[PDB]
Amino acid sequence: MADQLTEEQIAEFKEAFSLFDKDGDGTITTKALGTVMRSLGQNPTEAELQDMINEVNGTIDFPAFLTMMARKMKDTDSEEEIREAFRVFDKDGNGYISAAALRHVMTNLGEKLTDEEVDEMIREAGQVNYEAFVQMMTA
Amino acid sequence: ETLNVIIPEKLDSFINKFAEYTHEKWAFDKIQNNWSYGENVDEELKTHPMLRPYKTFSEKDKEIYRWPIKESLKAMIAWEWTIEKAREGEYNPQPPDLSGVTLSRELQAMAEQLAENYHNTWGRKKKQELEALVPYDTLTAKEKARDREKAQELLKFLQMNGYAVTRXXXXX
Amino acid sequence: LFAGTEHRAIMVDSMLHTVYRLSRGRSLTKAQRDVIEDCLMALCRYIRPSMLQHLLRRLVFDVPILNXXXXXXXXXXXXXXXXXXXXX
Repeated sequence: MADQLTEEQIAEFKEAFSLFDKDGDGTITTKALGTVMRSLGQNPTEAELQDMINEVNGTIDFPAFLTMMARKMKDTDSEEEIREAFRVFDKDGNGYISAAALRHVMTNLGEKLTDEEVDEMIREAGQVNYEAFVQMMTA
Repeated sequence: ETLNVIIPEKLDSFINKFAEYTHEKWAFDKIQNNWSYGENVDEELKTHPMLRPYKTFSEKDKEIYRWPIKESLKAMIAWEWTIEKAREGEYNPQPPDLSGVTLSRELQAMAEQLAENYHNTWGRKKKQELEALVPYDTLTAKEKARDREKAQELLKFLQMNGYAVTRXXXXX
Repeated sequence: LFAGTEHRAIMVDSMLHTVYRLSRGRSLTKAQRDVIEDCLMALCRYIRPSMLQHLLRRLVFDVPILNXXXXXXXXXXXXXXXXXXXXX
């Protein structure tokens, strides 16, 4: 969906779109999608653009441009969501968390997890590293 | 450089003697395979029409072994300029025993250098044909077993008639 | 399931070179080249090093002469760790 982004990327993206829009229609050419992304720091090579117009005629409207930035931002955020999700598990932050620490903080997180689900969770996997916890979460 | 290479007085006799020895070994290799006599080449009848000596052929029968025997000597003269005779000379064509004298410390490096130079000329000939690709050091064992047979016979042909051209833990 | 291809020697060798030839391309994105590098990493395992010597032949001409190269060095490190447990 598009609720993954806050207000403040969307108000910035309409700021970039209405700056280089042609006549206020909400239209840009297949050149201007390149210059509107390099105006904000993001510098993709032309294969990254090449698939998105194939994924959406020559008229790139503002809901089409908003959906392409949402997929361009969510893939790196879905790859990096899980390390900061791992940070409250260990006290130091290198990735090493105790097994005795993990049965009161993971049964109390608010998804109605009982004592039985985290007991199945850790014995289908001392201290375990960080990259194994992605290996055991995504499965 | 092979086309812009000069040929000596012994190179003109070496080009025809290497073509005669290559025809004599090929006729000796085909005589055991029951190759009959024919006017034109056929794969079904195993016909060979060039079963004769090189001194009885004409200009229309020697063009397939003129440039192929002269470019190998011209690349050998360009790598080491030693083209002279310093020793004596050495259809049912019986080839002589070319495995009499073994390869010494100089001939074993001369055979591999001529094999790498012929592979470098053939790779450049494949690159010029592709525009209009394997090295000899990193070639496979199955390809190097057959490609060294052309270098061993050419060094055995050059060793006769006095034309002997003569130029992993420890390293770690 | 590719363990034991002593039936055919030229099909698995011709496939393993064309995937590596497809691993470097200008019109490819990062998401597809990560699949091909993961596909080449999986197929360099579960097979005997007799057929991998021809691709260890081709890479050592082009990748170690200069520091596409990350996936090639990781496949070479995985093949060397496999052989530890002509080509020399």
